[PDB]
Amino acid sequence: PSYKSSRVLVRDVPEELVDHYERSHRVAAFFMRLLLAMRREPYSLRMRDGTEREVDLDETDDFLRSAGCEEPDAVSDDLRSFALAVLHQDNPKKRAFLESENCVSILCLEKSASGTRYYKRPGYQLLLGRELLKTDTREGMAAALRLRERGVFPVSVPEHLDLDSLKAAMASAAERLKSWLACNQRAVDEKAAVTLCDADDSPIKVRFGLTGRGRKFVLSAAGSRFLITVKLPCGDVGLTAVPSRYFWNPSVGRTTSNSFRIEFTKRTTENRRYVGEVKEIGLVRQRGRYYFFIDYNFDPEEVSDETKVGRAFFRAPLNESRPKPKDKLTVMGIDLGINPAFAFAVCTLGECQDGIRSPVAKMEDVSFDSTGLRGGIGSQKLHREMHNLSDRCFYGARYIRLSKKLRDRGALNDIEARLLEEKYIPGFRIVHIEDADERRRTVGRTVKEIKQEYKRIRHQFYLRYHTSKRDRTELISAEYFRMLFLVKNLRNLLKSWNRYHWTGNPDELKSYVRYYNNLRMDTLKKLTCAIVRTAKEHGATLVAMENIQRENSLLSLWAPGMVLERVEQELKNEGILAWEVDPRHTSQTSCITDEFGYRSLVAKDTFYFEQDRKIHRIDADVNAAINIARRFLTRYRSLTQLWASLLDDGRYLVNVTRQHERAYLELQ
RNA sequence: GUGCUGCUGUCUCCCAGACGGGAGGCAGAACUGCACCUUCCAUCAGAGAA
DNA sequence: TCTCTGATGGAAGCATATCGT
DNA sequence: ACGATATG
Repeated sequence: PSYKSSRVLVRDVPEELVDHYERSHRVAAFFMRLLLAMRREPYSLRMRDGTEREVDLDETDDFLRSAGCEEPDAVSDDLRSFALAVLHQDNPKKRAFLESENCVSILCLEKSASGTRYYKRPGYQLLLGRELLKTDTREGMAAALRLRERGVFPVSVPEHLDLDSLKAAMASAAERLKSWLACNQRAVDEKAAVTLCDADDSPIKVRFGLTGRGRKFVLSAAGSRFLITVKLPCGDVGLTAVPSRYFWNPSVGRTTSNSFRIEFTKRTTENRRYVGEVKEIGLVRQRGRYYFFIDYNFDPEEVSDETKVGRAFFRAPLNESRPKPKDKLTVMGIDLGINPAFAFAVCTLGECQDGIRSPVAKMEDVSFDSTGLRGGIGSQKLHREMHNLSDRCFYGARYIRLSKKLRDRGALNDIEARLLEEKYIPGFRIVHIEDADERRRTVGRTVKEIKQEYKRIRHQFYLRYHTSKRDRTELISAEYFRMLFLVKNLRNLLKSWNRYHWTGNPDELKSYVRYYNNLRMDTLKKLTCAIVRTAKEHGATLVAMENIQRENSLLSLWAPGMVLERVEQELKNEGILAWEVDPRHTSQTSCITDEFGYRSLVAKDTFYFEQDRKIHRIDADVNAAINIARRFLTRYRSLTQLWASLLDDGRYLVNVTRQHERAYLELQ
């Protein structure tokens, strides 16, 4: 399934819900401990502080004694088998408990008929009642039945709770056990600590379901706010939620499949009404505030099978056979940078209208009609200011370490002395004084000036959204990455200056780190949204993206795979299929003649090539986008660089590793 | 609702101390702008910086 | 030596089937 | 037809 989540806030939570939350957490922790003890194996427990304790077998045995297991050793085998079955450690086919929570009825409640029912077994064929297929029962349930026959399986839970809530507690605790056990299983493969639930330290989602996993809830919508009604055993509690711009103007109607169909509005630029289905809700507490996690299923946009066959045809190497798309697909190719956010080129199969002609494998040529650059310079002055301040912070950190060395040592090395005067002093823009006492005073004055300039820059980067120039603000721009670099450099400089007096801090630059992470996440989301919007506006169904997996680069800001994966996921959710293309020599090869050209370094936005013995120039980013699209459509028909080695008599032997090289080589 | 995301006034804590920096609490003023699947866990590494 | 990511994992975000009234 | 478990 496909999930999307958000959170809503509830302000005046009654005492009954707080009691339910605390009791659910307590019984969940008890369930963690009980299952781990039934496993009968020592394990490491980590508390809030961080210290690790090795829980001995005696603690396990006495906890089982407290639960009701007077002789755990006598029933050690069956207890171990049941505990392993609950943790999904048996073979996935013919599982004792398809869902872990389903084990509560035979574990906690008295007078339970679980384990003696054959109604859902597939052997029940009607076209008898006495066909008792209890011989093929699972070991997990068979051990469970045996222990109840011993009269010791129904444990004394720390607090009385309804069967439905116990199911949610089992769900959370067993999912935590399954998450932990796999990590521990990997630990012994190399040749893992345990964290328990807490009300506020390590909270769990107290879940309310509509089919048995937790108490039922009735979610409605009034005005512009949700209304959650939890059916607690004590009574019905009605909760109102603070209105959210995520679920703006919501309308909800109960369906016939125990689900709520929510229709709302997410953004503000458009009035598009997203539709989702809610079947389970989650309650959490953080910073003394109670939140509800609305995790709703949604239907991704339908993708035509012809798009799939076209992607399969185009992604395959030339030395292969795949069916032709045979339809009028749309292929949009982009490259990712930081001075421009990205550049795109759009083409349609089977059309040529006064555009950059590109061959298509086993088809006619195509002309790129729409070519453009999205995201870049918003205001030149602001970008220049961020660049200057980032360089100033960089050279300030260098100068501060050099000054700290100079004050104590009293002398400088030949390399450092030349480096300081030639590079660091002009970069930090601070006059140099020999007296070390007030040298730190001048340094502090310069740092204060830097902080004031940074505050002014940030205030401008905030006022971009709150002036009459609100409409001219682009969706994304190069100022995001520059501001991220400036934040990193300023954090670095402040961290160096704060320890100038050295010849820790539990909190240090937490505001700066939080701002850096939030700005990074927002920049990623805005870039993904801009790419998706550009792809959708042109009607493109195939997207060829430069594979950036192979300073002033995106790699210094994000993981190489993270951006790519996010874009793939969003494009697929919007019913667009995307492929990553090898970006080698894309920025250095002309898209007109497929020849090496000149990429200017004084102005990195201009690419020079030769056509008909007359030097032409073009934009170096649309050139890369068109090269990516041409490479995708031609199925790597032409290579630029060949890896080879010399054996003898000046005759180089071509090295063949990738399949693309093999296909091209046999075509010549 | 979480962020982009700040300003003014005032107060508290911390690190140098007399040039300064960091972390927070309330009260106001301007703003109707853009985007948003998230929760929890364990191991191993990259960074930087004393 | 210490913090903070960051990698790369792991677990999650319900549905049908009867009897009994 | 809806509640109470119980199991794919």
